Amino acid sequence: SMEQVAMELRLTELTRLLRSVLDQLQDKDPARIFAQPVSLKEVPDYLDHIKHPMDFATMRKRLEAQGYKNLHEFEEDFDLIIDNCMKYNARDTVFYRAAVRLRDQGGVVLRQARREVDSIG
Ligand SMILES: COc1ccc(CNC(C)=O)cc1
Repeated sequence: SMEQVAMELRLTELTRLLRSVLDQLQDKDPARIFAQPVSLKEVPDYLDHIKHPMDFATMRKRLEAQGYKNLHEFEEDFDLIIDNCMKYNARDTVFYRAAVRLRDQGGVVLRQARREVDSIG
């Protein structure tokens, strides 16, 4: 139907917007600490600790399949990256601190993205 096409056009431009957002958020991780899933070969006990792993590569895969229906779904995944890290790693580690900095610096980006998604519809 025409309605379905219209819907798919909105999804496509949402995906376009979120691609930009994801790029800006990943720029705030210059150490690439969150770039790839935590290796279960190198960290064998990880899944005993973290029940829903997430990372930028995995988000990007979902993104390009147009798998984020709205900004909330995207933000959930971003928050998993940060929250998993702040639980698995202690406060005095480069990993925990990178998560804090990513959350802080990311807030600006996400604040504007929400306004753009709302405004553009
Ligand atoms: C192989 O060495 C490692 C692997 C993972 C981590 C923690 N990373 C995250 C995102 O939690 C630390 C050391």
